[PDB]
Amino acid sequence: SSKAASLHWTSERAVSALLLGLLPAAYLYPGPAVDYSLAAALTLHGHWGLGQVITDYVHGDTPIKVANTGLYVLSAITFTGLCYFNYYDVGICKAVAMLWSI
Amino acid sequence: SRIKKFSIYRWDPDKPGDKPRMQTYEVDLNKCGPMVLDALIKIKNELDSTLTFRRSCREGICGSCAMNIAGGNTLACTKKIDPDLSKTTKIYPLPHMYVVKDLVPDLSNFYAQYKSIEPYLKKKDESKQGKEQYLQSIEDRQKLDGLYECILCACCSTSCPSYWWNGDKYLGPAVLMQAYRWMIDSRDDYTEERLAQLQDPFSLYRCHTIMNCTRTCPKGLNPGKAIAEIKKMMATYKE
Amino acid sequence: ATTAKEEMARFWEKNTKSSRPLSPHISIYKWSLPMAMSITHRGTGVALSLGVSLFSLAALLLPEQFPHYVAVVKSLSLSPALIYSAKFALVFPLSYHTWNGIRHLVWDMGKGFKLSQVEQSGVVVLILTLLSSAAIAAM
Amino acid sequence: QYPVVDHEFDAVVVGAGGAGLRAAFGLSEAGFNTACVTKLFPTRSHTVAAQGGINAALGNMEDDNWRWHFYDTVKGSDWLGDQDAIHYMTEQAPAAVIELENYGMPFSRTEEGKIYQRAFGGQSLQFGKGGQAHRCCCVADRTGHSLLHTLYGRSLRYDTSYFVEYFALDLLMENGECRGVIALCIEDGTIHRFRAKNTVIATGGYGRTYFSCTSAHTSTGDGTAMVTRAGLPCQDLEFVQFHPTGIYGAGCLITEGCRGEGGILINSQGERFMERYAPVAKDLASRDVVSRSMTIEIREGRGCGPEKDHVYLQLHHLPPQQLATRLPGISETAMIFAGVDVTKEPIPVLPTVHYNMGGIPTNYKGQVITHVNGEDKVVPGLYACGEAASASVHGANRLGANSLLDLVVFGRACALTIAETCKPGEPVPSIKPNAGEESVANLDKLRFADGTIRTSEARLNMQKTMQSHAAVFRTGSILQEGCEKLSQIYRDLAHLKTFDRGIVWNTDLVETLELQNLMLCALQTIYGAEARKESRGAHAREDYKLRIDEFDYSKPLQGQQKRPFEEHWRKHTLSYVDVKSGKVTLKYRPVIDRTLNEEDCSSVPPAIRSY
Ligand SMILES: *Cc1cc2c(cc1C)nc1c(=O)[nH]c(=O)nc-1n2C[C@H](O)[C@H](O)[C@H](O)COP(=O)(O)OP(=O)(O)OC[C@H]1O[C@@H](n2cnc3c(N)ncnc32)[C@H](O)[C@@H]1O
Ligand SMILES: CCCCCCCCCCCO[C@@H]1O[C@H](CO)[C@@H](O[C@H]2O[C@H](CO)[C@@H](O)[C@H](O)[C@H]2O)[C@H](O)[C@H]1O
Ligand SMILES: O=C(O)/C=C(\O)C(=O)O
Ligand code: SF4
Ligand code: F3S
Ligand code: FES
Ligand SMILES: [K+]
Ligand SMILES: [K+]
Repeated sequence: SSKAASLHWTSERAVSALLLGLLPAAYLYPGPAVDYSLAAALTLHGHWGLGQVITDYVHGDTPIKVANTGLYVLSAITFTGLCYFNYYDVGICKAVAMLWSI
Repeated sequence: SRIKKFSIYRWDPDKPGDKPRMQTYEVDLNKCGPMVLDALIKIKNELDSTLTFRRSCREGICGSCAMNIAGGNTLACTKKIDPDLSKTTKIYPLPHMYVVKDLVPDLSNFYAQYKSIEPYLKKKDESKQGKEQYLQSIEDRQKLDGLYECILCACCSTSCPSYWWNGDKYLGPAVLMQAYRWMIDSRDDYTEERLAQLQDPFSLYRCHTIMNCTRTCPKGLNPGKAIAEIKKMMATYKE
Repeated sequence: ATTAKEEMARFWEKNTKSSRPLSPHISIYKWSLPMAMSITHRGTGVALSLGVSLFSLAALLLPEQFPHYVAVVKSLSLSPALIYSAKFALVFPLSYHTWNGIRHLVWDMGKGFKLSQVEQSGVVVLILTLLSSAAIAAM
Repeated sequence: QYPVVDHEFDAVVVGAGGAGLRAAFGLSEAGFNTACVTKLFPTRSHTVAAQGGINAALGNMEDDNWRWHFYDTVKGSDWLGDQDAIHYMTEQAPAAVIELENYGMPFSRTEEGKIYQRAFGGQSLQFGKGGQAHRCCCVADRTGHSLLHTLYGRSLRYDTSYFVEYFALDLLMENGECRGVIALCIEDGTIHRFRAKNTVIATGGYGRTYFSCTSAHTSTGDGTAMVTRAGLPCQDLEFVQFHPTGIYGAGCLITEGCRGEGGILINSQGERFMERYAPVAKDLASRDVVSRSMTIEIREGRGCGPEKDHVYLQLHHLPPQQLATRLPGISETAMIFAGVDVTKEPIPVLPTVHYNMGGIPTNYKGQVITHVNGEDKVVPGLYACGEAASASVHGANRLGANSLLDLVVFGRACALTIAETCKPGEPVPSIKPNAGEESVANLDKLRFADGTIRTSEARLNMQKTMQSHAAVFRTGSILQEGCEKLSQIYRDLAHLKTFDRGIVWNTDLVETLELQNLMLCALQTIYGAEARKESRGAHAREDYKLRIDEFDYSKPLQGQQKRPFEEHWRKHTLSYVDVKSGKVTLKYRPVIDRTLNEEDCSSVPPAIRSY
């Protein structure tokens, strides 16, 4: 829209807040629904957040295009691997619990 | 005698190949006014009349003498000299600015960004301009307190890392607070258009709430809070 | 007789081709606690993301699965104090970024902008980060 | 050795305070291609430091009438004001203040939503018979700050070409007509001639001839001096206003709004001494009378502080919410510069050089005038407005809140008169190819000066000389010594010493130019004071205590022998300086008593003046 920048700022805040609610959810109702919500929310929030770092620190049309393109690849591979881990392995919530039992 | 040392940034554009340096001066505090500007004027009048800086009002209203004193951006004319004689006061130009000479920065981008927000009253029907005073209630005028008092010294904006890295496209806290001053003026009819001008990734949204702006303001204003109010208006306004 | 856009353009054109130096900034500016905490929020956020991406890469690339690596780790019979350090180090940036994230979400509502409250809320973020981290590293 | 850059405009305004801003965009708004040349960025001008407000008979607090404001100003000026200019100013005042509010000036407000107005020194209802007037419109106690920021913001809507941080050196004169100005671009050290059909001088005052003043460091009489170097007269420069309440120490202004809101002046013995000096007006008498009163209390042993050298402004009996809403600016300033909490303790204050009543003489239309063989003659192409002009709306004493009004009224007047007199695009007049050459010779001379007396030391000798010889009360012997000391300091400028040999941002040089300018204003001021053998407004001669008019207006005029023009003092001083020698010549021209319309607003004959 013509309000693209304000909608993005609002969406960033909504995803932060969702991710904040997933932390109590993971501890209280761990399971596949949480595991994939964390997969989606963790990838989206970090993709948006890393994009702000790129916007602040990277200058020039080509370096900007390269950083943002590398970031999409990083984010797309990140989300796939997290979904991979949730489907073929123990999933995020169980992994954390297993790590903490060490 | 109470000798105090100042270490002041020096650069001469009329010396070819001159490199920026610090120069130390010694000032007897018993023969000097209490403010840092008093020491700068005393040095210029008595020790080194090549030392160059901006100044006018000497009372913190004009905004001319903004500079970095002891790590913080302030006005030299209201900044008390530190009477601990074991410490040297370092004095720099406003940070991340092109230096014209010594402590004189180039503020013309900062001024051009203020021009770009149209910092003046705008009415949809301006044909009545001059006939009668516009009516503004005491309460709606109170909304301007903390906003209209800005002297445009650039202390806040030159303290903001977001303005350091992206000062070409980010308006910075001085200009953004003045944008909000006109957005909430009840007599102004262009609130939506003023919000619409900040619908891009840089003009407003490089603010990440660092809050150096509000710490540094020699008028005790809160440009950080004014920016947060813009953001809330940005996400709520309809067309 | 010059628009603002023309004025900004002439500024950059004049200055970038000049011999004028750029005045110092980060190397000379005085730090405060809010300023230090603002950049640590960015640093812990980037660190958490790079940790998530590495984890995600290992799930795709390592030939064994997670329970094997947990078993391998336990087989080393590490000291409880060293386990406690590793847990504290893992949870500390998450705890910091989370509590400070909440502080950011409060600012985004327009609350807590008085400079004395920025300082109160930051010190509050620090003690909760410590308390929650030590409580969780004990788990 | 100096690359000269030549420009062509319809009009050039020198100065970007309140008057120059209003003239400059007013000219552009009439279709004139206009340059505004200013030594400071515009919002840094001394106008930004103004506090108490701006007078206009809007009638928002009571029923008002601009003719009462007219009368107050005429009586205020002690009958050295030109009543035609005062008519224009006071009748134009409502429309001018309304113009400012419509630009967006954030005036304090009343319960009806209208502009809040306070009481202020020497203003009354019913032609001096109706009690205290409340017509000083204000933005808290920061009116000048908002006035200037609003005028600057409004000026961004127009095609005015700004030349910021350029220092005007001289006018370009030819055959008695101004052809433009010559200036130094401080940012890059180059010389600029601005050719134009009309030139407007709005450069402010010269409070910095004194050792203690409320004025900015940049109030150096620069346009005044250029006029003197052009061989033109200045007017009434002996008439310097001491504001009753500069803060002790730094000299910072504490607004008369404090007394207008209820504050009172007290001496060492807790007396509200103004009740004795001016039983009706009290602490809201005229500034010349309040300042003389305070000065008497100190020299008669009732000074406050450890040195017995100031008095107190008391505000703490006033409700703290009133201080926060009406006087927030001076509440901060009293803390920073005095460590005073205004809710608990009084502000140490003394009379301090504040405002120059005289200036470049003009008519009511802003046109600069000379005076030749008993006749006023407009100087073609040359206008002045604001504190640098002598219209003269202030005469021997300016009422508080009338200067900011003068700025916007006469800044616009200059624009309106050019528009009714000239058209845009008329062929800008040529100058000789070497015009302005002597201004550059002087600049190069100072830039390389290598004598015995550095600039800061010569300036200090001028300021302490003016301070102790041309103060609130004066006498002939002391003025004569000030004249002799000042002329010597002027000659000793041949021994000047500077150190900065650069040309980019050489404030060592720019302050040596300002010194030359202050010196020309100060020579005219003190030599005019010595010659004026009477007491009128701010000029008090303890060897000539009476006001000397063409009649004795204390008794009926029936049967009085009118005094010849050379035997009385109700006349403007016209001062000229031979810039090489420093010799001051003085002439006189009549005060204008006719208004613009006798049926609409009677000329006010002179009278005993008492508050
Ligand atoms: C000193 C003062 C005066 C004052 C006041 C408070 C203080 C501290 N409060 C006032 C008030 O509440 N009500 C009121 O009516 N008057 C008040 N005053 C007096 C009044 O402010 C001044 O007389 C008035 O503001 C002067 O205005 P003006 O527009 O004439 O001039 P300025 O603001 O001093 O600006 C001078 C401009 O001229 C430019 N300039 C000067 N020299 C040069 C050269 N050589 N070349 C180019 N430009 C020059 C300056 O840059 C400035 O822009
Ligand atoms: C994960 C943890 C990340 C944060 C921890 C990193 C360490 C932080 C180091 C920086 C702290 O630096 C310190 O901050 C404090 C509080 O703002 C500053 O103190 C500030 O507030 C005090 C009290 O109102 C004022 O007197 C003082 O003028 C001001 O500088 C101090 O000058 C600065 O030197
Ligand atoms: O000069 C004036 O008109 C008024 C002041 O200086 C004042 O604010 O007291
Ligand atoms: S908000 Fe404060 S620091 Fe920033 S420009 Fe205005 S007065 Fe100066
Ligand atoms: S310091 Fe800069 S990031 Fe925002 S809160 Fe202030 S403008
Ligand atoms: S000289 Fe005006 S703000 Fe310092
Ligand atoms: K509005
Ligand atoms: K004047």
